[PDB]
Amino acid sequence: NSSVLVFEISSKMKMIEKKLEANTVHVLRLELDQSFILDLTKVAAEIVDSSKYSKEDGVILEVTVSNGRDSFLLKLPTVYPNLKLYTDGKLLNPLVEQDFGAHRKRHRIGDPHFHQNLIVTVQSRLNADIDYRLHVTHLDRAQYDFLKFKTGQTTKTLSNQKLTFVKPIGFFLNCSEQNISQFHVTLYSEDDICANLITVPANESIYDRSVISDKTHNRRVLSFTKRADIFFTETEISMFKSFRIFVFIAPDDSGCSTNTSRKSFNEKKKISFEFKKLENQSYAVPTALMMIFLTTPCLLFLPIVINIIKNSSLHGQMLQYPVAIILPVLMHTAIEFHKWTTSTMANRDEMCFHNHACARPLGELRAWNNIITNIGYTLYGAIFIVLSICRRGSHVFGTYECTLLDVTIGVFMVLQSIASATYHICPSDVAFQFDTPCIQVICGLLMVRQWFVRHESPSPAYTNILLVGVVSLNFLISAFSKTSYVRFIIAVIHVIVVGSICLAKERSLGSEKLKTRFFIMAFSMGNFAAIVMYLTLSAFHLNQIATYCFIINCIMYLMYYGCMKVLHSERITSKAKLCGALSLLAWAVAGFFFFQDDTDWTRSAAASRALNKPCLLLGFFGSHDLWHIFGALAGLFTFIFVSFVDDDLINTRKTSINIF
Amino acid sequence: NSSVLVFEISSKMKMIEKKLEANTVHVLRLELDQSFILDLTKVAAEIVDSSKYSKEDGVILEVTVSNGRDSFLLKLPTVYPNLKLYTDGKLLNPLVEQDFGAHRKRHRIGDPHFHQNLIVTVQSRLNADIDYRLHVTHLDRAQYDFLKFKTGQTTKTLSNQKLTFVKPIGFFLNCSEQNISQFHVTLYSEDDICANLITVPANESIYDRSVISDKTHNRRVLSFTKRADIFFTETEISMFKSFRIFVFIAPDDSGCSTNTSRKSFNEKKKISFEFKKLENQSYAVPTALMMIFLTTPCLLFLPIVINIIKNSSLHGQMLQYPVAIILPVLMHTAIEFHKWTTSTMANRDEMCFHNHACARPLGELRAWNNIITNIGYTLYGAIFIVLSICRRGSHVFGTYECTLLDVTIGVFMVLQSIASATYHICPSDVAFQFDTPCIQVICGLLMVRQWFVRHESPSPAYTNILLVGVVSLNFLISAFSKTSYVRFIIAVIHVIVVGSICLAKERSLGSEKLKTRFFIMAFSMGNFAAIVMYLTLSAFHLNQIATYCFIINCIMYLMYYGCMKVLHSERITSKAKLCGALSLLAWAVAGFFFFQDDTDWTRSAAASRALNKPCLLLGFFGSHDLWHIFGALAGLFTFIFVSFVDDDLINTRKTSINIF
RNA sequence: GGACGGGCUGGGAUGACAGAAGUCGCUUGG
RNA sequence: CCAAGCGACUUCUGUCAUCCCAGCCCGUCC
RNA sequence: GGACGGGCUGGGAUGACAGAAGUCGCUUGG
RNA sequence: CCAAGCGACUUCUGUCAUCCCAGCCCGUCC
Ligand SMILES: CCCCCCCC/C=C\CCCCCCCC(=O)O[C@@H](COC(=O)CCCCCCCCCCCCCCC)COP(=O)([O-])OCC[N+](C)(C)C
Ligand SMILES: CCCCCCCC/C=C\CCCCCCCC(=O)O[C@@H](COC(=O)CCCCCCCCCCCCCCC)COP(=O)([O-])OCC[N+](C)(C)C
Ligand SMILES: CC(C)CCC[C@@H](C)[C@H]1CC[C@H]2[C@@H]3CC=C4C[C@@H](O)CC[C@]4(C)[C@H]3CC[C@]12C
Ligand SMILES: CC(C)CCC[C@@H](C)[C@H]1CC[C@H]2[C@@H]3CC=C4C[C@@H](O)CC[C@]4(C)[C@H]3CC[C@]12C
Ligand SMILES: CC(C)CCC[C@@H](C)[C@H]1CC[C@H]2[C@@H]3CC=C4C[C@@H](O)CC[C@]4(C)[C@H]3CC[C@]12C
Ligand SMILES: CC(C)CCC[C@@H](C)[C@H]1CC[C@H]2[C@@H]3CC=C4C[C@@H](O)CC[C@]4(C)[C@H]3CC[C@]12C
Ligand SMILES: CC(C)CCC[C@@H](C)[C@H]1CC[C@H]2[C@@H]3CC=C4C[C@@H](O)CC[C@]4(C)[C@H]3CC[C@]12C
Ligand SMILES: CC(C)CCC[C@@H](C)[C@H]1CC[C@H]2[C@@H]3CC=C4C[C@@H](O)CC[C@]4(C)[C@H]3CC[C@]12C
Ligand SMILES: CC(C)CCC[C@@H](C)[C@H]1CC[C@H]2[C@@H]3CC=C4C[C@@H](O)CC[C@]4(C)[C@H]3CC[C@]12C
Ligand SMILES: CC(C)CCC[C@@H](C)[C@H]1CC[C@H]2[C@@H]3CC=C4C[C@@H](O)CC[C@]4(C)[C@H]3CC[C@]12C
Ligand SMILES: [Zn+2]
Ligand SMILES: [Zn+2]
Repeated sequence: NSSVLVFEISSKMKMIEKKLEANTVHVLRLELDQSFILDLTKVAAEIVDSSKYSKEDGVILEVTVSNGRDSFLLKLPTVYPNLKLYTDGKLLNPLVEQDFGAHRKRHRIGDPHFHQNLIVTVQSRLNADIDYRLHVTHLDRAQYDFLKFKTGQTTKTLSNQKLTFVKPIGFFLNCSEQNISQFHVTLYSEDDICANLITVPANESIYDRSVISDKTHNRRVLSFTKRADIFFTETEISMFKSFRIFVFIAPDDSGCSTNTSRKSFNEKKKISFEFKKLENQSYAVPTALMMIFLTTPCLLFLPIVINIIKNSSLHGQMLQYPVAIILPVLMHTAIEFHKWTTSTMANRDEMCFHNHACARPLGELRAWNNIITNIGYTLYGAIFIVLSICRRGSHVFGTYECTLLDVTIGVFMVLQSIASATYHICPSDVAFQFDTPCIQVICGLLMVRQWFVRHESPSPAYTNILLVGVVSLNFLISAFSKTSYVRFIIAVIHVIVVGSICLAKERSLGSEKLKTRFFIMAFSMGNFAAIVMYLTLSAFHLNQIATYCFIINCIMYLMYYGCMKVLHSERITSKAKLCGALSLLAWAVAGFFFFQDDTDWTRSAAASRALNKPCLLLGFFGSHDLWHIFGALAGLFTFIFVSFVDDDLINTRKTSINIF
Repeated sequence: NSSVLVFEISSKMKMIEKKLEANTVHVLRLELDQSFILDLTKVAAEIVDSSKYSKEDGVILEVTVSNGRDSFLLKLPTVYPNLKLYTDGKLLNPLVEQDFGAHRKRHRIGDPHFHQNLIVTVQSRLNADIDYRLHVTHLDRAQYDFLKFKTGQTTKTLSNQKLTFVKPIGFFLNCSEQNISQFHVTLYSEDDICANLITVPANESIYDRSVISDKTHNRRVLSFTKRADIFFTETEISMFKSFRIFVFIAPDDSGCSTNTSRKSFNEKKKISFEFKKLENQSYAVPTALMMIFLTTPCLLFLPIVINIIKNSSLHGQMLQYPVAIILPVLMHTAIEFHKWTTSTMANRDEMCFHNHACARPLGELRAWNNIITNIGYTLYGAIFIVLSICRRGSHVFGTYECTLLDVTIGVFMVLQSIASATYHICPSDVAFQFDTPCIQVICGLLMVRQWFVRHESPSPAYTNILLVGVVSLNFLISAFSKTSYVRFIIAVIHVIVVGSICLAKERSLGSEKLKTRFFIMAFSMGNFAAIVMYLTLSAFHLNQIATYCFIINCIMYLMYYGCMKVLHSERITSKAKLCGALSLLAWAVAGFFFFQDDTDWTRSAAASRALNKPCLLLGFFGSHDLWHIFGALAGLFTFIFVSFVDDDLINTRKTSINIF
């Protein structure tokens, strides 16, 4: 004997059953003629009677497959964290037309005939006979090499393709040949079977870590169940110019869920594909409409404060103004920008989670709408700062001025715009979320303003303590999000803070029946109702509780201040009533749009990727964009109301001003 | 013909030369008898006359190698960023004794004889004859499987092993068999050829990305030239219990340097190995000696301030004290801890850079000495805070009290301890270094104290502006470190700050000849000398310039204050003179030990790993640990001096106190 | 008579690593 | 017509590890 | 007479994908 | 003695792509 056995297999052979005698090697050869051009070939190996090898450790059977141009290795059994399968298969890069010689037309029978070989080798380390099974199946060039676009055709669609642990799928994309500068791919599935979407440059391998020391990350691995999205940017298309796309089913649903119990590692999944060619877009109409909508609100500032300004030691305040309050947002922005710029193109589709049903790209930014919709905060914060500085300028009549604290509120509105724009570059699970804590700070600052407005000029050191508390609460909620008692910690902290506020009110104002008793009663009832609401509903997500509580407390205290003004035989101007009504309406709308967020970092990446909320307006504005815009509007209206409410006391002597 | 040719090769054959005819496959078989147990086999393939294939793209020759237990693929030519080699080789996992049957003794000739096969397959997609070369070499079980320790033997050493792109090296480590709970490996090389150190669990592969979707990081890839260190912790040894270690030469020195011009991708490198078994250590003697040394300094506080305390609206100050100054350090610490805990064992040896010649481990911490040597800052900051609060307590005689600013100084000493301890968990190239900015803040706060001590009580809003400036400078230096004009930006900012300080002095004190003119002259000369020093020396590293400038300016201003006290016919107590002399000496020693840092993130990872500074004292304290300890001592002495210098004016009326 | 553990003793076939003798191929420049 | 690096086996000394095993003896359970 | 580009026309060998007919192996529970 | 999922080819309709090519003609450079 020779220990090496050579077998000639036909092209019609799809299933091969053979017995590997001890210490023997099987070589199987299939001749590939010209009909195998651009045919994606899959080879799978299975061990017959795997129960006889349960006491054996390591690889029991080795299979090598090669067609001359590409190759791979099959090692059985394959070990995954949950299970061990005695079957596995891989894909082979198809042969091209250049592999069969130069014209292939007019075979006048003159130069030699050239063929290609598919070679399969089977080996084992066991000193015993093993029965194995081989599956040799192909995908033709009608389904592989499917991405060919006609003139005027920018979208192609596939539908309902079976997929299994034994039947992977693959596509070839040639951007240079098809004149594609931007490409987007979407996958749709109605069942919840875990699968993987793989994208690689056409000159790279998905199986071989081609060099010992690579550390290059050009391979995309996106686990998905219902939806997956990949976006090829101009930079990536210029860098690589050609790509291969693969979809593989995962043997176990452990990277996609926690409990589905599918029961048989080989199931079928139906997937529909969407291939679209994109071009650079300047969203002129939606941006112009958004700016127009954000502009006419400011017609309330013009007739009063700007007209007053027209009719009309600083160094000891600049050096003592707290400038360290801007630091956390700036460090977070720097860290996020560094993480974004040092990441590769492939990693940006894996580490970031956008609502791709309402994401409009711009260059490398996946969701330009979620970034540009933050301009209202910047505009209103700049207006607040400039107005407060200009409106400065007396000490006997009227309510105490609040210039520095209004400047702080404007500064934090600008910081909110910056932080929310930074967050939407790449939303992920990080130590500091920083999507809406500046709104909490703004609400607290408004509460502080109305608290101290009738005793003195409010100071921005309350900003220091408030910011420390807000950042600590954000970090604590982020760190305990995976546990089951985070909401109880939130409730305990909430109760402590509310009790401290009520005690401070009781000490500052005194125990009069009408003023402090009803304040404490209403505040405690409202906060207890909120705590009951977010403890036993499961409809309130973790990232919304703090913002909702801060907004509710700010609104309640503002309403209390207005009621106290009315009850003390004072007059609220109809302009202030209009500003308050607009603030209430805007806050209600912003909260309604904020509730539709549905963000949860405790679930799997596939569960996150399965979000399918489409745009609401002009194919550009979603629920989150409207939340940004209406939150900015609500902040503006609240600022105008607090600036304008005490206008009836402008001539009243400071000694005769009621305190509450 | 059959297109498949089977060749029987002998064990003596080390070099095989053959011609691959067009559309033919070569199968080469070598029988492996029992003598091949634990023999590490290397197979390399070379294309003869590679100049004939310069117009061909993709893989020209495919080689598969397998011994039944392990396999790999060779695809030629291999493409690296700088060059294309038409030769490559890989390593094969050796066969074990279980692969040849059960006793192998007393062959009474009664059951079958079992052998193993080494199979090599050669294929090509070209329609032309190719000449190729095969190298089959082995490493015996005397060098592979070298890590076997006798009784009482904790260290083994290898020396001067040749290594090439064609002769990789490898070792097997069995922690369970050898009773190893902690393991450390060091590599020494005298030449600067780039190489790679690979560590993998014994059931994993270094070549195959075993599952489509892995994302597991258990493979260590450390590029090195002169030195490399890997540390196996108890957690890793428990998780995996067996490891394989490999060293490969890189074809191009592009991941190790920028300009060496070696000229021939195949050169030899001499490497010496060091294998040591470690046990958990409690460094009782060095820690006790350090604490004793840090304790007796505090005998200066006892006779005066504590004796005074023994002889002896707050809410309006707690709510206005700037608490946002603690935020940047706390967020940096949280981010670093999250990055540390979510990292795998293998990644911690790649992403972190310690001075391994002076790193003492404790659990998973690689350099426990660099962390525990920060306790002096914590102790002295707590002492400063407690002393300042207790010493409070009148308004007509003496210098204005500075309780809140001393509390701030103590708080920032504690923050410095926290930030420096956090930095030494994993020193890397990040957006915010945060190793010594709190020292800069402390120096600035001392300057502010001595600036405002004779006009009013210093306020901690100067802390806000100072911290914003320090953090901005740190980030700016970090972001422009790779350029060639960062020091010019530093010099421009330095000049601006010095000019602003001089102008503020001129405005505050007035243009008298003796006081302000010489102050401006000396300050400008000193800062210009410093700027000239760090602009044209290259001995001052980027991460030291800001700290050195802040320390120098603080010392200069303190000396100026003392000289002004002496010149104004005042008396400095001998105790204050002793405190000042000790502060100067401690600052000099701390600066001397700080200069020996030699940290530069602009160089390659191998250049960073080639640092070999050993411990100076007790095998535990290096230059950096002494820098920590003496910086804490210098801060303590400076604080005592500023607290005690104006003791001669305790009874002097505040109206008769000179201002300077 | 089973036994592989027992030192010892010597032989054997080697295998691979470090330090020392003359033969190929790939590189350039004049 | 020069000088390198690498590669292979003609063969010299430490070595480090394999097994084929040579014998009697101390030797306990068969 | 070279020419592969030219539609058309029909045949051929198919190959692979989606939707419809009865055959193996692996899973359990009673 | 039950019910699933998968796998293979007996064969039915859209299809999608390959080449073997069948002919004359419009046809320009040989
Ligand atoms: C570790 C984890 C984080 C922990 C913290 C987490 C929360 C961090 C948030 C906030 C922390 C800071 C809040 C204030 C602290 C108490 C101060 C106080 O009551 O006294 C002050 C009152 O001043 C006010 O009460 C002003 C309004 C406060 C707005 C902020 C609270 C928002 C409520 C959010 C709703 C619940 C939060 C949402 C929960 C999901 C001043 O006292 P005084 O005596 O009047 O002044 C003395 C001078 N005088 C007497 C002469 C006038
Ligand atoms: C964007 C990138 C970062 C940019 C910033 C980077 C640096 C950030 C660092 C620092 C920024 C902050 C420094 C102070 C700012 C000027 C204030 C001033 O002069 O006036 C104050 C003086 O008070 C002092 O001068 C106190 C001492 C200052 C200590 C800090 C400087 C350290 C020098 C570091 C050496 C160079 C740094 C190292 C370079 C490698 C007060 O003014 P006044 O008029 O007296 O008060 C009015 C009231 N009165 C008149 C009634 C009394
Ligand atoms: C200042 C107020 C109005 C908000 C700022 C809006 C302006 C400055 C923004 C909004 C939309 C933006 C544009 C959106 C799309 C394009 C097309 C592309 O070439 C990138 C830049 C460019 C040209 C942007 C330039 C800046 C832009 C015009
Ligand atoms: C502020 C109120 C009063 C007016 C509203 C401003 C609107 C109409 C303006 C302001 C800035 C403008 C943008 C400025 C520049 C660009 C880039 C150009 O390539 C396409 C149009 C586009 C994107 C404009 C769209 C319209 C735009 C958003
Ligand atoms: C959140 C902020 C902006 C809203 C402030 C709106 C102000 C103007 C509104 C909200 C609550 C209102 C009060 C609610 C209830 C009553 C009781 C009744 O006797 C009529 C007047 C009075 C006393 C209202 C006066 C106007 C009022 C104070
Ligand atoms: C003054 C604001 C900020 C505080 C209270 C916010 C109010 C307006 C918000 C917060 C909770 C919201 C509700 C939450 C749940 C539901 C059920 C579902 O059909 C969506 C809308 C609806 C009916 C929302 C309507 C608007 C809502 C009541
Ligand atoms: C408070 C002052 C004295 C500084 C604090 C020093 C003390 C608390 C530190 C310094 C050295 C430390 C020890 C160093 C080593 C060991 C051995 C091991 O089992 C881990 C914990 C343990 C036991 C540490 C416990 C804490 C420790 C004793
Ligand atoms: C503070 C001055 C006055 C005294 C110096 C304190 C020294 C001697 C003390 C303080 C805390 C002590 C440590 C406390 C606990 C442990 C853990 C134990 O498993 C080994 C000893 C060790 C590591 C001690 C070493 C000595 C130590 C560092
Ligand atoms: C950095 C801090 C802690 C050091 C302060 C040390 C003090 C005590 C020292 C440092 C510089 C010294 C001065 C340096 C020069 C002179 C000039 C001469 O006429 C003697 C006294 C006098 C005026 C010294 C007095 C003491 C002095 C002020
Ligand atoms: C008062 C302090 C903080 C400011 C000045 C620091 C002094 C003491 C430091 C900073 C620069 C240092 C010098 C820098 C360079 C050299 C050359 C070499 O042989 C090492 C030591 C030596 C000779 C150092 C001695 C100490 C040194 C002069
Ligand atoms: Zn947002
Ligand atoms: Zn340090």
